Amino acid sequence: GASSVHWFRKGLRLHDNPALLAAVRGARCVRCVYILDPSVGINRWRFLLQSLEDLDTSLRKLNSRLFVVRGQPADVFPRLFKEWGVTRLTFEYDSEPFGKERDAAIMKMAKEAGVEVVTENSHTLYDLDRIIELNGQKPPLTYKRFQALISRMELPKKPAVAVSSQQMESCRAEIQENHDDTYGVPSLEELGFPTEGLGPAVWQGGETEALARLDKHLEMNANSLLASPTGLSPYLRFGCLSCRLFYYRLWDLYKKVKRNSTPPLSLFGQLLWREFFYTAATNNPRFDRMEGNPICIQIPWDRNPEALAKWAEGKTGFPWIDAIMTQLRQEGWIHHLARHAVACFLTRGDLWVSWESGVRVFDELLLDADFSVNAGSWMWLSCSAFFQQFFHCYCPVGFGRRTDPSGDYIRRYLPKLKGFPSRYIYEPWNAPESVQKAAKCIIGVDYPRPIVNHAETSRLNIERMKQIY
Ligand SMILES: COc1ccc(-n2nc3c(c2NC(=O)C2(c4ccc(Cl)cc4)CCCC2)CS(=O)(=O)C3)cc1
Repeated sequence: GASSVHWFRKGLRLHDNPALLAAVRGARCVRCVYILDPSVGINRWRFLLQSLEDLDTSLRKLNSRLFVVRGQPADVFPRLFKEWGVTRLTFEYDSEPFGKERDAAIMKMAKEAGVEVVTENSHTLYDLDRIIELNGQKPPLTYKRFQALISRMELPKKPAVAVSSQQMESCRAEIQENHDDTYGVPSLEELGFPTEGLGPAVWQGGETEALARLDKHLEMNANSLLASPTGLSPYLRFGCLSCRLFYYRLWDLYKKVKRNSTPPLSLFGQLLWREFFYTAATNNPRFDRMEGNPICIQIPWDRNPEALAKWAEGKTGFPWIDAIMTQLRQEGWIHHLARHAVACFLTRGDLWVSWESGVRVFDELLLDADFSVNAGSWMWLSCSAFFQQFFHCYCPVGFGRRTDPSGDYIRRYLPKLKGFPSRYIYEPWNAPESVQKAAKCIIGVDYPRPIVNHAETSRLNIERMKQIY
């Protein structure tokens, strides 16, 4: 039979893995491979490492192991083809422009080597290219048009069966005694990160964590802004959780809870915004840039290195903004409303810095942000693309006050401000000296003064946006 390699990139799971099913079918031998390539934050890397460890543990239960190989796929796969005598290579499709070109090169090489290639598109709900075909060979640039297209398309494919124990026993690969020395999942130190006092990850990686969270998930305040134990978005981004499994379990719950067996599209709204951005990005190599991006409004943003760095580090002097950016840096996830506040502050609201710089910082820190979804949300938020009708105004003080009147969210991530009363914690520069000394926090010494006058900068910025449009 076949000597198969399943290539993990996304789709870091055994459930709903049709590409892995294709590798297993009629195989004498199967080897699951992740290729580690020797800017990116520690939370992203730790999440990846934990997901790979989970896969290795899962494969141990099926009399197998994960093969983590270091190098570039273009160099690695020829050596592996010859060394393992591979006859079949399978992986989950990657719609993103860079991944498409990489994968096309691997497939052409595997054809020239005589190796069979199978790909499955189980990272998304739909065939993105089919959506583009039905829209006249262009991606839809509004969510309303995107929703009209998929409403007439056939439902997403149901989640595939996870591979059997008997299937994996039929093609167990020989594991050498030094497998961990050659193919082991590296540690954070081995990736170049010294671990100085790091506590348990707020977002533990892996398919097992993903499936446990899904079960609890199907069972606005300060608590709403905290990381939730039923949160699923990092697991969808890495593929620890199948989006089609989520889609249909969500549907099953709707039918059990409500009478109708016809749920509104908004119940899938998060999956559909995901899907919409993937559709728009797949044929646009410049999706995450302004210049040369055919869907992006050209806007003369300011270059402001100091303000950009202060925003990125949570040193703006607006506690709402700084607390969000602190949560993002420390944990790797922030609420969508917090993303609004922080993106609008950087771009059209206050700093007039390009959404491209926001994409870069979020790419480094945000666990659920990939090329398509990150850049898409930033162009959408900053009114650079997707036919944005009105400019949503978020005050870096009032929106925080409205979302968490208690101020405890600030107190959690900015402990230096813990002593400020709720009436001042979003604008501590307005606290009298006596209040600042009682809180043991002198504005301008212990915590910075606000770096902009929001009233004045927001007025100038909203007029520039009107003139541009
Ligand atoms: C600006 O930086 C970012 C803000 C959000 C994300 N992001 N990440 C995920 C998802 C989103 N985006 C959204 O859902 C929307 C959105 C856009 C902009 C903002 Cl500010 C807030 C929400 C798109 C339009 C309305 C909802 C959905 S997901 O599973 O597909 C995971 C990424 C980067």
